[PDB]
Amino acid sequence: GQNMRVAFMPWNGYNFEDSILVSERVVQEDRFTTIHIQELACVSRDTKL
Amino acid sequence: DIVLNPLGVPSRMNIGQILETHLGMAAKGIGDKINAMLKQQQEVAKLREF
Amino acid sequence: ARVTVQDAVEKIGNRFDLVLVAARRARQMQVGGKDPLVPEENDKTTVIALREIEEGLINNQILDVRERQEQQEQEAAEL
Amino acid sequence: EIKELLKLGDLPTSGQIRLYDGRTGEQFERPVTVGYMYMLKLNHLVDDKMHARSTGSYSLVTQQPLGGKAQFGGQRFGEMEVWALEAYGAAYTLQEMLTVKSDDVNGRTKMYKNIVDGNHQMEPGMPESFNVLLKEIRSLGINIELEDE
Amino acid sequence: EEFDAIKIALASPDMIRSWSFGEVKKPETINYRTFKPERDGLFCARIFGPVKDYECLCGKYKRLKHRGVICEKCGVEVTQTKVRRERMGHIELASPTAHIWFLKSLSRIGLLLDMPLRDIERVLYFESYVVIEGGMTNLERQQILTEEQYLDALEEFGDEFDAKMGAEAIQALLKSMDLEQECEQLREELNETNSETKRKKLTKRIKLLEAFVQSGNKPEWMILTVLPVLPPDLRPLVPLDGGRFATSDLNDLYRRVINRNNRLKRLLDLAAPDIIVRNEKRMLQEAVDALLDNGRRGRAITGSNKRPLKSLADMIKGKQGRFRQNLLGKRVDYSGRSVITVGYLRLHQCGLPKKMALELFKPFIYGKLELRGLATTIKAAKKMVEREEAVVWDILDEVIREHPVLLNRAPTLHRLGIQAFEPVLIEGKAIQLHPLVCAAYNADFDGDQMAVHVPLTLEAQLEARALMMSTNNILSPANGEPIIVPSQDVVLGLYYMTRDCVNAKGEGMVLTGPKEAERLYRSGLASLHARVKVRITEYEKDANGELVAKTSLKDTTVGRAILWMIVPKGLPYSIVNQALGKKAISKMLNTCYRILGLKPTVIFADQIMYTGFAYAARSGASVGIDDMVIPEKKHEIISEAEAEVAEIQEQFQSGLVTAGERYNKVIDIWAAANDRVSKAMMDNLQTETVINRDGQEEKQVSFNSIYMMADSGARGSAAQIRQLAGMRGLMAKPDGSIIETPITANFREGLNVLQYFISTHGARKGLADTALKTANSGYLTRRLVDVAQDLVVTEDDCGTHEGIMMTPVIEGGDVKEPLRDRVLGRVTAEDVLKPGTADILVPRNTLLHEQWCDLLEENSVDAVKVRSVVSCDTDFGVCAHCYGRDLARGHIINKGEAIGVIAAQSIGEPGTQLTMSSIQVKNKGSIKLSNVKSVVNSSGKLVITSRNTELKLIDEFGRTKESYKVPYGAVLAKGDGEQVAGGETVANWDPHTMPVITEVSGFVRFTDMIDGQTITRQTDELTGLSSLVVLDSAERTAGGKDLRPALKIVDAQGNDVLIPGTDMPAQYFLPGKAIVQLEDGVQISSGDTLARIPQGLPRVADLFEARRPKEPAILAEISGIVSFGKETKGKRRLVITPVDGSPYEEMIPKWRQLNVFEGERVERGDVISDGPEAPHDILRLRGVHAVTRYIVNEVQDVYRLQGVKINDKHIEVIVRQMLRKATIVNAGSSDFLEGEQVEYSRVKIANRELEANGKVGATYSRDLLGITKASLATESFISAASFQETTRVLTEAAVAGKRDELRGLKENVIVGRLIPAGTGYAYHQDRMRRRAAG
Repeated sequence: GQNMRVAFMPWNGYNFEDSILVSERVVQEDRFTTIHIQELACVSRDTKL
Repeated sequence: DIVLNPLGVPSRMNIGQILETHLGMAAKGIGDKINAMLKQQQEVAKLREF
Repeated sequence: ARVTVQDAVEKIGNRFDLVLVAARRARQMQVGGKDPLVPEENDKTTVIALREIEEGLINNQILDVRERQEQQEQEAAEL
Repeated sequence: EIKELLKLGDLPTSGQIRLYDGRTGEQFERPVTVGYMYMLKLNHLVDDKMHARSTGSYSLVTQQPLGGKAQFGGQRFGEMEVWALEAYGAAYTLQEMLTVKSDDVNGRTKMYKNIVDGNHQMEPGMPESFNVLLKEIRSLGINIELEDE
Repeated sequence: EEFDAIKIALASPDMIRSWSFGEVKKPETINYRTFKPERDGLFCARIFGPVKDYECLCGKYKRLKHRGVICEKCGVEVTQTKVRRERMGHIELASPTAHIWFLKSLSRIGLLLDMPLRDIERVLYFESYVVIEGGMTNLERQQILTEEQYLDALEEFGDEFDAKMGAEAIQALLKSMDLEQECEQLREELNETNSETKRKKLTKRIKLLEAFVQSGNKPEWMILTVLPVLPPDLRPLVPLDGGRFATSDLNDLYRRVINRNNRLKRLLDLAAPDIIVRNEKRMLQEAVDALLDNGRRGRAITGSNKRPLKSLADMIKGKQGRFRQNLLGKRVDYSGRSVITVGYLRLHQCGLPKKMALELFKPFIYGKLELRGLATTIKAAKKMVEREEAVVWDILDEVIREHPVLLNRAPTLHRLGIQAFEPVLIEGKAIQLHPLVCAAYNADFDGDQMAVHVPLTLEAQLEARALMMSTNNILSPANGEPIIVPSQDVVLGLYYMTRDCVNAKGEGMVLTGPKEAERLYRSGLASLHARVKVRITEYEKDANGELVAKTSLKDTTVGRAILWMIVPKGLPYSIVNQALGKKAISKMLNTCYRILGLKPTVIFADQIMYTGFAYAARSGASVGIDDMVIPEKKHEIISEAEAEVAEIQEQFQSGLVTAGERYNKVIDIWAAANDRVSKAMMDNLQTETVINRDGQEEKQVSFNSIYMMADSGARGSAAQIRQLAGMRGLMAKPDGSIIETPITANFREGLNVLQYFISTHGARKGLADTALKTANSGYLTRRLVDVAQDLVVTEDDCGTHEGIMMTPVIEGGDVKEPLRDRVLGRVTAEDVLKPGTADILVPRNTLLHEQWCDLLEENSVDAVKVRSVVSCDTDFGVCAHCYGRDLARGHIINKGEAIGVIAAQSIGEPGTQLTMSSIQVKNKGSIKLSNVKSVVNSSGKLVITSRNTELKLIDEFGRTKESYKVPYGAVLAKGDGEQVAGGETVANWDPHTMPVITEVSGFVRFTDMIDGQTITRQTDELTGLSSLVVLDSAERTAGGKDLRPALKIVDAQGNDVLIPGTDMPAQYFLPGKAIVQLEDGVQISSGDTLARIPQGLPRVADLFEARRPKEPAILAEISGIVSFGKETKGKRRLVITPVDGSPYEEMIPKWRQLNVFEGERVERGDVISDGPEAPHDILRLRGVHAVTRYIVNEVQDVYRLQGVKINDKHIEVIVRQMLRKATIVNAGSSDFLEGEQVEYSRVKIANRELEANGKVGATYSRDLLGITKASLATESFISAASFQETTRVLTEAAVAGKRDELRGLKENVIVGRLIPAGTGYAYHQDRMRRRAAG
């Protein structure tokens, strides 16, 4: 994964029950951006019609 | 950039993360000194000593 | 009114009876186009009845009078 | 060793530092432990879990909505939450969970049409998951009827 | 369309033919080249209907030109394809075949025929003949016959007798037999011989024939001749996309039965030998059996995948059956799922993702879009929804509002698992939830998913707002304790604000209001924790609901003064002048609701959440490594603890000490070290703050972050900080024994490799049960809700007579549940009066709210009679006054609501959490004894000689404070009624020696004591003072075992000494292990002895199962003198001789200690044998009140041990349904001793004790049944059909021809009708008025 500055303190209840608060910086720096590759299939059969 | 709830530390009995956090700050402090002296280029030998 | 129904229960005396009277009113209030007797102030169909119960304008025995007089005068209209 | 490294790093030996708030810019009453920790991103993505079905696939033998997000099926309302509903006492909600939501061929179409016409009128009927049970029991050679009036 | 009931019976073959629209004779199903079904096949369109809507097979008639004509070219009626789901066909068999349900299940075909089950199978397999009719006297009806033995009958008689082979022989036997003759014959002869071992068998036969009497059900329909086939749409063979097919296994079974049925037809015209026709008929019988049930009678017939084929009986049986997976649990429409996340939101608000709302409310958007006129047609509506124009969001913001949406979290343990929430659109991806309701949902933001459900109809949108809204649910249904308590972060901020330090800032200043304290804190001029003087004006309602103000100056800190602008002008200021821990906040929220109301409480709770979050952020709390302090004495304590290990080890290697003593000593020293470390660790964590202010030095409370997080109760407890800092206790290996080597290190110092390997056992064992025992909890809750089906309130006050006793729980230890808590929510039974006589607070019916609770608390009352649910006399339900007030609402319960399911979830929710010589007085009080048999010992003190007496501690008020059981034959140091201070050993008795102390005094001579036949000559080797030894039956001579050795008390003349005041003899009989202490010739005094006789979750779950204990306690059913008859024949006998009545004798094990003797008297329902009490015997001997008191006192132990508080009314409601059966002992309207319902007994005596009859009815006996068995024992056949033993329930109901009145809750769930509870109850009153008025 990635490593970054980590604090330990409640923040207005946004980390109330195991919740995790992040920055706009990590999104801007694309630290946790990932790539997912899907595939699709178009079956073409010979129907009696 | 990331704030974690501290209440989940004692009750969950996971204190290795605190040591990991302190050691991470130590390593990043080393890095912040290293790049600081790298941007100034005091001496290669001085870097080799530090 | 809109957050709580605490004061609506005492006007009827039972929690379960709010729905069976408020929905009964709202049926005609929605499909029959009957004019509500309470200010609407940008509210839905299922909440103005509750706000009216919070005032207590209607009650189980007096829903069956304004509707029955209607068919009563229809009887004279028909014959 | 951590203390020696922090001394080498020109950092407080305690390991926590004083911070200012991003909103009002004041020092907090107590120093806050701040450092670096290896974060990870798990495979449980939020969009892989978000699903919603207003009216989609329907089962073959039971005529109920299908299951699974990939199949665009609806959520399963088990008997566990049925007990919660009947404990509350909201019978109309529970009735619509079993009649106009899943197993009324001639009921849910009307439920759609009248709400399209802005009429929240309930017109329930016999669940389709009970005709199957009656037919199966009758196929067992076990006569079963409904004693009407 | 509307019906009244559901009728279940057996299908006559004529009625099966009536249902059928054709006879299937061709086993083939569809063509292969074309894909149309064949004529008279398994999907024959003539029999079942067209494959496509309004289309015939060829095309002669179509397009609705011809409405319902039948195409003459093919024979197919034209109609909708829905008819294919309705139409059924039939299979015409050549040889009649036997149904498998009424043959293998238990017998229903064997009981009717009174034939052995094995012989029925032998006859079925074409192996043993049966004599249908014996024309001669040599043979007999229903005789087993072998082939060789049958040849003799053929050569002897031939046509005179009638004996053949096969299932049709059984059918002919059923045809020939007559049940009226059995009715008139068996009943008369049954009364002649009342053999109890066969009494139930004859009763069962009588019940079966009687049930056949009115069922109109001829048992000749037992043997199936025509078999119905399932509609093809329900056994579907559907083409797949890849040109493939797949079909239900039922189609394979139908093909299999048809294939051999037609073969059997072909074997008749071909004149097959009987040997092969038998084989074919066996093939057919096996095939039809497998069709009905695959793995029941023979090997489970599989397919090409060697997996057993699922028969149609399997389609309705078990968790995979329809009753559970398609009727009770259903997939739902207009619903979705997403992850959950924390919210700033208000308590009635929920964070919806803006993307899911348009999908869920899509029909609503379509409906309101045409009203807006923006889309002429629905197609354009859908098109612009797909484009997601800006207009749709403009419409959306009004569709969502004033429209609550249900939230769901799997699993739904209790009622609060589903709550309504007014949606709030969030431009995000996840669902935002209010933090304060997470505890009720048991949801943590660690990836948990929530289920969203939008209500459609007007009532549902109304029911959710009126009853399901989160603002309504503040108290738990289980108990009136609040459920919106702040969990972890709000309490931390509140604790930090409500803290005091003596050197912080701005100390001692006087201020004239809380508002200007807030500006001092915000400006930073004064610290948050600073003892100051503030002017506070609070409000009270001493008037008739009118608030009154009072202004005063209080000495407080700034943090608490800030809170006063948050309280809703209705609380004393002293409620916030503390540290305000978690329990303080809980009681604060309770107080706000109990004094002010609900809306003020909701607003206050929201503002507390906001303030707690804001000030927790303002403070800042972290977890520093320096915060985990380590005691300096850790190594010293470890060294001084292992020092004794060497001493223990050297003692063991010396041999003077044993291994068990070694283990005990080392574990004791390790426990002591653990306590020493725990104390030394907490010393440096609670008062570690050594700070001085205008002085020398002072010690205050700690400011360590861990110390606040533990003291405030936010997360963890002090029992965990020990593992943080001290050694982590001692771990036990999974066998049960605990390792003597403890984990001396903690997490801060790190652990050892061997230490970690030791500790992992506790981790695995702790989590393994959670991964396993939750299934047990789920099954228990499922069983509980079944017996809680029709438990709905029907009346307000049934006006029943007196009910249950009430008392505190002082037994055993101190007071745990006082009367202050156990009666809150009760209605009295009798006019309870204060200790001041003729002063009554109740007219036999009041609601015991807090005011009456305080009124009785101020008095010295200790016993109150309340109207219990068991005591309720309401039929088919309970009345409100017999239950008490609601717990979620606090008011008296109104009619309509259901209580059984509420209680079942109340007790079933915490189930997953609860998996695992001398008497000294403590306080000054009187020494009272209840039912004491007084006798004076040799030293002038008081001694006891009764087991049924218990010590009582009475204070100056009069109520019993403490109680301790004293056994029979103990020695006391003080008398009765002594007001002595605490710390006195009042009772002394040997833990093993059980004396036979004699109440009377006088000379003692050895009587009825002959040496060599019953006793042995033994003398002590040190003292010499000894006497003859009486051993048990297993050690004494059998010659003298006929008579029990009796030592009567004599005088100088030699006469029996009787009881003073009664003419009955007073002599003692010596059981085994009775060695006489004194010699012969010497005497004993009063109070002296003759001889010395030396001596989890399933735990609560098995009570509802009525599990018999392995070592039950035997009691007496009548009073009088107890005796013993037959000796040592399997088990001893116990003769009972009352004053007038009867030789009640039973098997009693002499191997277990007894309480009374031959010469002693015992009353009915008293402990004569020891061991755990059997609830069945408690019911049989003592009343239902005793057993329900036992159960409520028993099950409460586990929940008290786990700190879970449940209102006691949530147990006997189940117990009230456990006590539903009733066995009759009299007659007049029913059978001799058949089991009936208690309600049926009550209604049967509602016309014989009334004016309708003088006296003909019968008296009953209350019966108790297990939680599983009592669920089946209902007048409803469909309620139990959906829980367990579906095949058995169906086959039992079918032969009885039962009908269901649709009274239960799940009965209307299955049929889809309204649920007779609450709103459904008020709807059902109309239906009850309908059938009554014709």
